[PDB]
Amino acid sequence: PHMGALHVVIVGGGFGGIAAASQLQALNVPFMLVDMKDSFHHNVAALRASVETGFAKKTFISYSVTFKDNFRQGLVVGIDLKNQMVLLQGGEALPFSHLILATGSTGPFPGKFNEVSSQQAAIQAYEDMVRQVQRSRFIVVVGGGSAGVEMAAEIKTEYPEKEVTLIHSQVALADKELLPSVRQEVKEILLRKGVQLLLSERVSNLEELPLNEYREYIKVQTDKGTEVATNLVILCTGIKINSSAYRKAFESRLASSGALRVNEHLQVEGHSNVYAIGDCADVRTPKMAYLAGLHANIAVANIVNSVKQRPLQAYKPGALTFLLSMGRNDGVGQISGFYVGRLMVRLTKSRDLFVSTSWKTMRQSPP
Ligand SMILES: Cc1cc2c(nc3c(=O)[nH]c(=O)nc-3n2C[C@H](O)[C@H](O)[C@H](O)COP(=O)(O)OP(=O)(O)OC[C@H]2O[C@@H](n3cnc4c(N)ncnc43)[C@H](O)[C@@H]2O)c(O)c1C
Ligand SMILES: NC(=O)C1=CN([C@@H]2O[C@H](COP(=O)(O)OP(=O)(O)OC[C@H]3O[C@@H](n4cnc5c(N)ncnc54)[C@H](OP(=O)(O)O)[C@@H]3O)[C@@H](O)[C@H]2O)C=CC1
Repeated sequence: PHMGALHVVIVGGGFGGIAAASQLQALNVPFMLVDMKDSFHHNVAALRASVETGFAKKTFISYSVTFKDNFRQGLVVGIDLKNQMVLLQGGEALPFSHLILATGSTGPFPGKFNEVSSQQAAIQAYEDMVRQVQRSRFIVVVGGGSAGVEMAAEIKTEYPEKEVTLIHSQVALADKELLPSVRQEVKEILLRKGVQLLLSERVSNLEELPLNEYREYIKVQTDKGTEVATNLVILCTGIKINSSAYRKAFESRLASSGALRVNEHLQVEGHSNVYAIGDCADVRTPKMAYLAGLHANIAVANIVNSVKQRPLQAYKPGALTFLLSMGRNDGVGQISGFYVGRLMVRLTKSRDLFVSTSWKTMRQSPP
Protein backbone atom coordinates (compact mmCIF):
# COMPACT_ATOMS: atom_id res chain seq x y z
CA PRO A 1 0.00 0.00 0.00
CA HIS A 2 1.47 3.37 -0.99
CA MET A 3 -1.08 5.31 1.15
CA GLY A 4 -1.29 8.14 -1.35
CA ALA A 5 2.44 8.48 -2.01
CA LEU A 6 3.76 8.37 -5.58
CA HIS A 7 6.11 5.71 -6.85
CA VAL A 8 6.34 5.61 -10.64
CA VAL A 9 7.86 2.59 -12.37
CA ILE A 10 9.11 3.04 -15.93
CA VAL A 11 9.56 -0.19 -17.90
CA GLY A 12 12.04 0.48 -20.68
CA GLY A 13 14.90 2.95 -20.90
CA GLY A 14 14.64 4.04 -24.52
CA PHE A 15 13.88 7.47 -25.88
CA GLY A 16 10.56 7.44 -24.03
CA GLY A 17 11.89 6.04 -20.76
CA ILE A 18 14.85 8.37 -20.36
CA ALA A 19 12.64 11.37 -21.09
CA ALA A 20 10.14 10.26 -18.44
CA ALA A 21 12.87 9.48 -15.90
CA SER A 22 14.60 12.81 -16.52
CA GLN A 23 11.39 14.70 -15.82
CA LEU A 24 10.44 12.68 -12.70
CA GLN A 25 13.99 13.20 -11.45
CA ALA A 26 13.66 16.97 -11.98
CA LEU A 27 10.33 16.96 -10.13
CA ASN A 28 11.79 14.92 -7.21
CA VAL A 29 9.02 12.33 -7.69
CA PRO A 30 10.06 8.86 -6.41
CA PHE A 31 10.50 6.50 -9.34
CA MET A 32 12.43 3.53 -10.69
CA LEU A 33 13.57 3.17 -14.29
CA VAL A 34 14.00 -0.47 -15.34
CA ASP A 35 15.92 -1.56 -18.43
CA MET A 36 17.50 -4.87 -19.41
CA LYS A 37 20.71 -3.09 -20.58
CA ASP A 38 23.14 -1.03 -18.52
CA SER A 39 23.07 1.86 -21.02
CA PHE A 40 20.66 3.82 -23.21
CA HIS A 41 21.06 3.07 -26.93
CA HIS A 42 20.68 5.96 -29.39
CA ASN A 43 19.52 3.45 -31.95
CA VAL A 44 18.76 6.09 -34.59
CA ALA A 45 22.54 6.07 -35.09
CA ALA A 46 22.99 2.28 -34.99
CA LEU A 47 23.58 1.96 -38.73
CA ARG A 48 26.27 4.67 -38.75
CA ALA A 49 27.79 2.84 -35.77
CA SER A 50 27.89 -0.24 -38.01
CA VAL A 51 30.13 1.41 -40.64
CA GLU A 52 32.26 4.07 -38.89
CA THR A 53 35.22 3.06 -36.71
CA GLY A 54 35.07 4.63 -33.25
CA PHE A 55 31.49 5.90 -33.52
CA ALA A 56 29.69 3.28 -31.43
CA LYS A 57 30.91 4.79 -28.15
CA LYS A 58 28.85 7.91 -28.97
CA THR A 59 25.65 5.81 -29.12
CA PHE A 60 25.54 4.20 -25.62
CA ILE A 61 24.98 6.25 -22.44
CA SER A 62 25.26 4.76 -18.92
CA TYR A 63 21.94 4.81 -17.02
CA SER A 64 23.54 4.63 -13.59
CA VAL A 65 25.69 7.72 -14.21
CA THR A 66 22.58 9.84 -14.83
CA PHE A 67 19.99 8.20 -12.60
CA LYS A 68 21.98 6.42 -9.80
CA ASP A 69 19.62 4.60 -7.40
CA ASN A 70 16.59 5.56 -9.51
CA PHE A 71 17.80 2.98 -12.05
CA ARG A 72 17.59 -0.81 -11.78
CA GLN A 73 18.87 -3.15 -14.49
CA GLY A 74 16.66 -6.15 -15.14
CA LEU A 75 14.24 -8.01 -17.38
CA VAL A 76 10.54 -7.45 -16.77
CA VAL A 77 8.60 -10.71 -17.18
CA GLY A 78 5.09 -9.72 -16.06
CA ILE A 79 2.86 -7.08 -14.51
CA ASP A 80 0.73 -7.98 -11.46
CA LEU A 81 -2.25 -5.67 -11.97
CA LYS A 82 -4.12 -6.88 -8.87
CA ASN A 83 -1.26 -6.09 -6.45
CA GLN A 84 0.18 -3.29 -8.66
CA MET A 85 3.63 -4.89 -8.99
CA VAL A 86 6.27 -5.07 -11.74
CA LEU A 87 7.65 -8.61 -11.88
CA LEU A 88 11.34 -9.02 -12.70
CA GLN A 89 13.16 -12.10 -13.87
CA GLY A 90 14.77 -13.62 -10.79
CA GLY A 91 11.67 -13.16 -8.65
CA GLU A 92 12.05 -9.55 -7.53
CA ALA A 93 9.02 -7.27 -7.65
CA LEU A 94 8.61 -3.48 -7.90
CA PRO A 95 5.48 -1.84 -6.43
CA PHE A 96 4.00 1.13 -8.24
CA SER A 97 1.37 3.79 -7.82
CA HIS A 98 1.74 4.61 -11.52
CA LEU A 99 3.21 2.57 -14.36
CA ILE A 100 4.80 3.88 -17.56
CA LEU A 101 5.31 1.23 -20.22
CA ALA A 102 8.01 2.25 -22.69
CA THR A 103 9.21 -1.07 -24.07
CA GLY A 104 9.90 -0.05 -27.69
CA SER A 105 10.53 -2.65 -30.39
CA THR A 106 12.79 -5.60 -31.20
CA GLY A 107 14.34 -6.57 -34.47
CA PRO A 108 17.57 -7.82 -36.01
CA PHE A 109 20.99 -6.50 -35.19
CA PRO A 110 22.46 -3.99 -36.10
CA GLY A 111 19.31 -1.84 -36.38
CA LYS A 112 18.18 -2.90 -32.88
CA PHE A 113 20.21 -4.00 -29.86
CA ASN A 114 18.34 -5.61 -26.95
CA GLU A 115 20.90 -7.88 -25.33
CA VAL A 116 21.58 -8.06 -21.63
CA SER A 117 25.08 -6.69 -21.79
CA SER A 118 27.58 -4.30 -20.36
CA GLN A 119 28.28 -0.97 -22.03
CA GLN A 120 31.65 -2.11 -23.37
CA ALA A 121 30.28 -5.37 -24.80
CA ALA A 122 27.55 -3.36 -26.57
CA ILE A 123 30.07 -0.92 -28.06
CA GLN A 124 32.29 -3.85 -29.09
CA ALA A 125 29.35 -5.55 -30.86
CA TYR A 126 29.11 -2.50 -33.13
CA GLU A 127 32.90 -2.23 -33.52
CA ASP A 128 32.93 -5.90 -34.56
CA MET A 129 30.21 -5.14 -37.10
CA VAL A 130 32.36 -2.35 -38.54
CA ARG A 131 35.20 -4.86 -38.93
CA GLN A 132 32.90 -7.33 -40.75
CA VAL A 133 31.83 -4.60 -43.18
CA GLN A 134 35.45 -3.52 -43.68
CA ARG A 135 36.53 -7.07 -44.50
CA SER A 136 33.72 -7.61 -47.02
CA ARG A 137 34.01 -6.46 -50.64
CA PHE A 138 30.49 -7.70 -51.50
CA ILE A 139 27.57 -7.01 -49.15
CA VAL A 140 23.84 -7.83 -49.32
CA VAL A 141 21.25 -5.85 -47.36
CA VAL A 142 17.93 -7.72 -47.02
CA GLY A 143 14.80 -5.58 -46.74
CA GLY A 144 14.23 -2.18 -48.32
CA GLY A 145 12.14 -0.48 -45.70
CA SER A 146 13.49 2.70 -44.21
CA ALA A 147 16.18 0.84 -42.22
CA GLY A 148 17.49 -1.10 -45.21
CA VAL A 149 17.73 1.90 -47.52
CA GLU A 150 19.64 3.77 -44.83
CA MET A 151 21.92 0.75 -44.24
CA ALA A 152 22.76 0.37 -47.92
CA ALA A 153 23.37 4.10 -48.29
CA GLU A 154 25.62 4.25 -45.23
CA ILE A 155 27.83 1.44 -46.55
CA LYS A 156 28.21 2.91 -50.04
CA THR A 157 28.84 6.43 -48.70
CA GLU A 158 31.58 5.33 -46.30
CA TYR A 159 33.01 2.66 -48.67
CA PRO A 160 32.29 3.59 -52.30
CA GLU A 161 34.62 0.82 -53.46
CA LYS A 162 32.39 -1.95 -52.03
CA GLU A 163 29.63 -3.69 -54.00
CA VAL A 164 26.28 -3.32 -52.26
CA THR A 165 23.03 -5.02 -53.24
CA LEU A 166 19.72 -4.25 -51.53
CA ILE A 167 17.06 -6.96 -51.93
CA HIS A 168 13.49 -5.87 -51.24
CA SER A 169 10.22 -7.80 -51.55
CA GLN A 170 8.09 -4.84 -52.68
CA VAL A 171 8.08 -2.69 -55.81
CA ALA A 172 8.81 0.60 -53.99
CA LEU A 173 11.20 1.42 -51.16
CA ALA A 174 10.65 2.60 -47.58
CA ASP A 175 7.34 3.20 -45.82
CA LYS A 176 4.07 3.03 -47.72
CA GLU A 177 2.82 6.03 -45.70
CA LEU A 178 5.44 8.31 -47.24
CA LEU A 179 4.70 10.70 -50.07
CA PRO A 180 5.34 8.94 -53.41
CA SER A 181 7.82 11.75 -54.22
CA VAL A 182 9.88 10.80 -51.17
CA ARG A 183 9.86 7.09 -52.01
CA GLN A 184 10.94 7.71 -55.60
CA GLU A 185 13.76 10.05 -54.56
CA VAL A 186 15.04 7.39 -52.13
CA LYS A 187 15.31 5.02 -55.08
CA GLU A 188 17.14 7.58 -57.24
CA ILE A 189 19.66 8.44 -54.53
CA LEU A 190 20.49 4.77 -53.95
CA LEU A 191 20.97 4.15 -57.68
CA ARG A 192 23.19 7.24 -58.04
CA LYS A 193 25.32 5.97 -55.13
CA GLY A 194 25.85 2.72 -57.04
CA VAL A 195 23.70 0.45 -54.85
CA GLN A 196 22.32 -2.45 -56.89
CA LEU A 197 18.57 -2.83 -56.35
CA LEU A 198 16.74 -6.16 -56.54
CA LEU A 199 13.09 -5.14 -56.11
CA SER A 200 10.00 -7.38 -55.93
CA GLU A 201 12.17 -10.25 -54.69
CA ARG A 202 12.11 -12.11 -51.38
CA VAL A 203 15.28 -13.67 -50.00
CA SER A 204 14.25 -17.28 -49.54
CA ASN A 205 17.13 -19.07 -47.79
CA LEU A 206 17.46 -16.88 -44.67
CA GLU A 207 17.74 -19.91 -42.36
CA GLU A 208 20.83 -21.09 -44.28
CA LEU A 209 22.65 -17.72 -44.25
CA PRO A 210 25.43 -16.62 -41.91
CA LEU A 211 24.38 -13.15 -40.70
CA ASN A 212 26.54 -10.14 -39.78
CA GLU A 213 29.73 -12.13 -40.42
CA TYR A 214 32.31 -12.00 -43.20
CA ARG A 215 32.60 -15.19 -45.23
CA GLU A 216 34.72 -15.84 -48.30
CA TYR A 217 31.54 -16.98 -50.07
CA ILE A 218 27.81 -16.81 -49.23
CA LYS A 219 25.04 -17.58 -51.76
CA VAL A 220 21.85 -15.56 -51.27
CA GLN A 221 18.76 -16.96 -53.05
CA THR A 222 15.41 -15.34 -53.87
CA ASP A 223 11.95 -16.77 -54.46
CA LYS A 224 12.28 -15.78 -58.14
CA GLY A 225 15.43 -17.91 -58.49
CA THR A 226 17.90 -15.00 -58.51
CA GLU A 227 21.24 -15.91 -56.91
CA VAL A 228 23.64 -13.33 -55.46
CA ALA A 229 27.12 -14.24 -54.20
CA THR A 230 28.35 -12.07 -51.34
CA ASN A 231 30.74 -11.81 -48.40
CA LEU A 232 28.26 -10.39 -45.88
CA VAL A 233 24.50 -10.49 -45.22
CA ILE A 234 22.73 -7.82 -43.13
CA LEU A 235 19.04 -8.13 -42.24
CA CYS A 236 16.84 -5.04 -42.15
CA THR A 237 13.68 -7.14 -42.43
CA GLY A 238 11.46 -5.35 -39.90
CA ILE A 239 10.64 -4.96 -36.24
CA LYS A 240 7.99 -6.13 -33.77
CA ILE A 241 6.60 -4.17 -30.84
CA ASN A 242 8.26 -5.55 -27.71
CA SER A 243 5.27 -6.72 -25.67
CA SER A 244 7.10 -9.25 -23.48
CA ALA A 245 6.77 -7.30 -20.23
CA TYR A 246 3.03 -6.70 -20.48
CA ARG A 247 1.35 -9.01 -23.02
CA LYS A 248 -0.27 -11.43 -20.55
CA ALA A 249 -1.42 -8.83 -18.03
CA PHE A 250 -2.93 -6.54 -20.67
CA GLU A 251 -4.01 -9.09 -23.30
CA SER A 252 -7.52 -7.62 -23.51
CA ARG A 253 -6.08 -4.13 -24.12
CA LEU A 254 -3.61 -4.91 -26.93
CA ALA A 255 -4.05 -3.68 -30.47
CA SER A 256 -3.27 -6.09 -33.29
CA SER A 257 0.19 -4.49 -33.64
CA GLY A 258 0.96 -5.54 -30.04
CA ALA A 259 0.73 -1.96 -28.80
CA LEU A 260 -1.57 -0.95 -25.92
CA ARG A 261 -4.71 1.02 -26.68
CA VAL A 262 -4.71 4.52 -25.13
CA ASN A 263 -6.67 7.79 -25.15
CA GLU A 264 -5.40 11.26 -26.10
CA HIS A 265 -3.86 11.50 -22.58
CA LEU A 266 -1.89 8.26 -23.24
CA GLN A 267 -3.45 6.33 -20.35
CA VAL A 268 -4.05 2.69 -21.22
CA GLU A 269 -7.75 2.07 -21.78
CA GLY A 270 -9.14 0.34 -18.70
CA HIS A 271 -6.69 2.13 -16.38
CA SER A 272 -6.18 5.65 -15.06
CA ASN A 273 -2.65 5.22 -13.65
CA VAL A 274 -1.02 3.19 -16.47
CA TYR A 275 0.51 4.95 -19.46
CA ALA A 276 2.04 3.69 -22.68
CA ILE A 277 4.55 5.84 -24.52
CA GLY A 278 6.67 5.46 -27.63
CA ASP A 279 6.64 2.42 -29.90
CA CYS A 280 4.50 0.32 -27.55
CA ALA A 281 1.73 2.96 -27.59
CA ASP A 282 -1.07 2.50 -30.16
CA VAL A 283 -0.59 6.03 -31.47
CA ARG A 284 -1.42 4.84 -35.02
CA THR A 285 1.20 7.50 -35.80
CA PRO A 286 4.58 6.24 -37.09
CA LYS A 287 6.89 4.79 -34.46
CA MET A 288 9.43 7.57 -33.87
CA ALA A 289 12.02 8.48 -31.24
CA TYR A 290 10.85 12.09 -31.09
CA LEU A 291 7.25 11.03 -30.48
CA ALA A 292 8.35 8.74 -27.65
CA GLY A 293 9.88 11.78 -25.99
CA LEU A 294 6.69 13.83 -26.42
CA HIS A 295 4.58 10.97 -25.09
CA ALA A 296 6.80 10.78 -22.00
CA ASN A 297 6.27 14.46 -21.29
CA ILE A 298 2.51 13.97 -21.65
CA ALA A 299 2.57 10.84 -19.42
CA VAL A 300 4.54 12.39 -16.56
CA ALA A 301 2.48 15.58 -16.74
CA ASN A 302 -0.84 13.79 -16.38
CA ILE A 303 0.43 11.69 -13.47
CA VAL A 304 1.09 15.03 -11.74
CA ASN A 305 -2.02 16.72 -13.18
CA SER A 306 -4.09 13.78 -11.97
CA VAL A 307 -2.80 14.14 -8.39
CA LYS A 308 -3.53 17.90 -8.54
CA GLN A 309 -7.11 17.18 -9.85
CA ARG A 310 -6.15 19.20 -12.95
CA PRO A 311 -7.15 18.62 -16.59
CA LEU A 312 -4.95 16.31 -18.61
CA GLN A 313 -2.67 17.16 -21.51
CA ALA A 314 -3.65 15.75 -24.90
CA TYR A 315 -1.57 14.29 -27.73
CA LYS A 316 -2.80 15.47 -31.14
CA PRO A 317 -0.98 14.18 -34.25
CA GLY A 318 -0.25 16.29 -37.31
CA ALA A 319 0.99 15.38 -40.76
CA LEU A 320 3.74 12.79 -41.12
CA THR A 321 7.34 13.83 -40.40
CA PHE A 322 9.80 11.21 -41.62
CA LEU A 323 13.45 11.85 -42.53
CA LEU A 324 15.67 9.29 -44.25
CA SER A 325 19.40 9.78 -44.04
CA MET A 326 21.18 8.47 -47.13
CA GLY A 327 24.70 8.39 -45.77
CA ARG A 328 26.23 11.38 -44.07
CA ASN A 329 26.05 13.58 -47.20
CA ASP A 330 22.49 12.98 -48.47
CA GLY A 331 18.91 12.20 -47.56
CA VAL A 332 15.28 12.95 -48.29
CA GLY A 333 12.02 13.01 -46.41
CA GLN A 334 9.00 14.98 -45.31
CA ILE A 335 8.36 17.40 -42.44
CA SER A 336 4.72 17.39 -41.29
CA GLY A 337 3.39 16.20 -44.63
CA PHE A 338 5.45 18.09 -47.17
CA TYR A 339 8.57 17.13 -49.07
CA VAL A 340 11.93 18.30 -47.82
CA GLY A 341 15.05 17.95 -49.92
CA ARG A 342 18.58 16.68 -49.62
CA LEU A 343 20.28 19.76 -48.16
CA MET A 344 17.55 20.01 -45.51
CA VAL A 345 17.76 16.35 -44.50
CA ARG A 346 21.57 16.32 -44.56
CA LEU A 347 21.70 19.25 -42.13
CA THR A 348 18.79 18.17 -39.94
CA LYS A 349 19.53 14.44 -39.61
CA SER A 350 22.26 12.90 -41.76
CA ARG A 351 25.30 14.70 -40.32
CA ASP A 352 24.72 14.08 -36.61
CA LEU A 353 21.74 11.63 -36.46
CA PHE A 354 20.41 13.60 -33.43
CA VAL A 355 23.13 12.05 -31.22
CA SER A 356 23.78 15.23 -29.22
CA THR A 357 20.13 15.40 -28.07
CA SER A 358 20.45 12.16 -26.07
CA TRP A 359 23.68 13.21 -24.34
CA LYS A 360 21.90 16.47 -23.44
CA THR A 361 18.85 14.66 -22.00
CA MET A 362 21.17 12.37 -19.96
CA ARG A 363 23.29 15.35 -18.83
CA GLN A 364 26.48 13.55 -19.87
CA SER A 365 29.29 14.30 -22.27
CA PRO A 366 30.20 11.82 -25.02
CA PRO A 367 33.60 10.08 -24.82
C1 LIG B 1 16.42 1.92 -36.67
C2 LIG B 1 16.14 3.39 -36.85
C3 LIG B 1 15.13 4.00 -36.11
C4 LIG B 1 14.86 5.37 -36.24
C5 LIG B 1 15.62 6.11 -37.19
N1 LIG B 1 15.42 7.42 -37.39
C6 LIG B 1 14.56 8.04 -36.63
C7 LIG B 1 14.39 9.43 -36.80
O1 LIG B 1 14.99 10.07 -37.64
N2 LIG B 1 13.51 10.07 -35.97
C8 LIG B 1 12.79 9.41 -35.04
O2 LIG B 1 12.03 10.08 -34.35
N3 LIG B 1 12.88 8.06 -34.89
C9 LIG B 1 13.74 7.41 -35.64
N4 LIG B 1 13.90 6.04 -35.48
C10 LIG B 1 13.02 5.30 -34.56
C11 LIG B 1 13.45 5.19 -33.14
O3 LIG B 1 14.61 4.39 -33.13
C12 LIG B 1 12.35 4.46 -32.35
O4 LIG B 1 11.05 4.94 -32.72
C13 LIG B 1 12.54 4.65 -30.84
O5 LIG B 1 13.68 3.92 -30.41
C14 LIG B 1 11.36 4.21 -30.01
O6 LIG B 1 11.70 4.62 -28.65
P1 LIG B 1 11.05 3.85 -27.42
O7 LIG B 1 11.45 4.56 -26.16
O8 LIG B 1 9.60 3.59 -27.71
O9 LIG B 1 11.74 2.43 -27.46
P2 LIG B 1 13.27 1.96 -27.57
O10 LIG B 1 13.27 0.74 -28.42
O11 LIG B 1 14.11 3.14 -27.91
O12 LIG B 1 13.59 1.55 -26.07
C15 LIG B 1 12.85 0.48 -25.43
C16 LIG B 1 13.69 -0.04 -24.29
O13 LIG B 1 12.89 -0.97 -23.51
C17 LIG B 1 13.74 -1.98 -23.03
N5 LIG B 1 12.91 -3.11 -22.67
C18 LIG B 1 11.91 -3.63 -23.46
N6 LIG B 1 11.31 -4.66 -22.92
C19 LIG B 1 11.94 -4.82 -21.69
C20 LIG B 1 11.74 -5.75 -20.66
N7 LIG B 1 10.81 -6.71 -20.71
N8 LIG B 1 12.53 -5.64 -19.56
C21 LIG B 1 13.45 -4.67 -19.53
N9 LIG B 1 13.73 -3.75 -20.45
C22 LIG B 1 12.93 -3.87 -21.52
C23 LIG B 1 14.64 -2.25 -24.23
O14 LIG B 1 15.80 -3.00 -23.93
C24 LIG B 1 14.94 -0.83 -24.69
O15 LIG B 1 16.08 -0.33 -24.00
C25 LIG B 1 16.62 5.47 -37.98
O16 LIG B 1 17.31 6.22 -38.87
C26 LIG B 1 16.88 4.13 -37.78
C27 LIG B 1 17.95 3.45 -38.60
N1 LIG C 1 14.14 7.46 -40.74
C1 LIG C 1 13.22 7.00 -39.78
O1 LIG C 1 12.50 7.83 -39.19
C2 LIG C 1 13.19 5.55 -39.57
C3 LIG C 1 12.13 5.04 -38.87
N2 LIG C 1 12.01 3.67 -38.64
C4 LIG C 1 10.80 3.13 -37.92
O2 LIG C 1 10.92 1.70 -37.72
C5 LIG C 1 9.88 0.99 -38.43
C6 LIG C 1 10.47 -0.26 -39.14
O3 LIG C 1 11.19 0.17 -40.24
P1 LIG C 1 12.10 -1.20 -40.92
O4 LIG C 1 12.92 -1.60 -39.76
O5 LIG C 1 12.67 -0.59 -42.17
O6 LIG C 1 11.04 -2.44 -41.10
P2 LIG C 1 9.97 -2.35 -42.38
O7 LIG C 1 9.07 -3.45 -41.94
O8 LIG C 1 9.42 -0.96 -42.53
O9 LIG C 1 10.68 -2.72 -43.81
C7 LIG C 1 11.13 -4.06 -43.75
C8 LIG C 1 10.99 -4.59 -45.18
O10 LIG C 1 11.75 -5.79 -45.37
C9 LIG C 1 10.98 -6.57 -46.24
N3 LIG C 1 11.42 -7.96 -46.12
C10 LIG C 1 11.26 -8.83 -45.02
N4 LIG C 1 11.79 -10.06 -45.23
C11 LIG C 1 12.34 -9.96 -46.53
C12 LIG C 1 13.02 -10.89 -47.31
N5 LIG C 1 13.25 -12.17 -46.84
N6 LIG C 1 13.48 -10.57 -48.54
C13 LIG C 1 13.21 -9.30 -48.97
N7 LIG C 1 12.56 -8.30 -48.34
C14 LIG C 1 12.12 -8.68 -47.09
C15 LIG C 1 9.51 -6.40 -45.72
O11 LIG C 1 8.64 -6.74 -46.68
P3 LIG C 1 7.30 -7.75 -46.07
O12 LIG C 1 6.78 -6.82 -45.01
O13 LIG C 1 6.57 -7.79 -47.38
O14 LIG C 1 7.99 -9.04 -45.61
C16 LIG C 1 9.50 -4.89 -45.40
O15 LIG C 1 9.01 -4.17 -46.52
C17 LIG C 1 9.36 2.00 -39.48
O16 LIG C 1 8.03 1.73 -39.74
C18 LIG C 1 9.51 3.35 -38.75
O17 LIG C 1 8.48 3.60 -37.83
C19 LIG C 1 13.05 2.82 -39.05
C20 LIG C 1 14.12 3.26 -39.74
C21 LIG C 1 14.29 4.68 -40.15
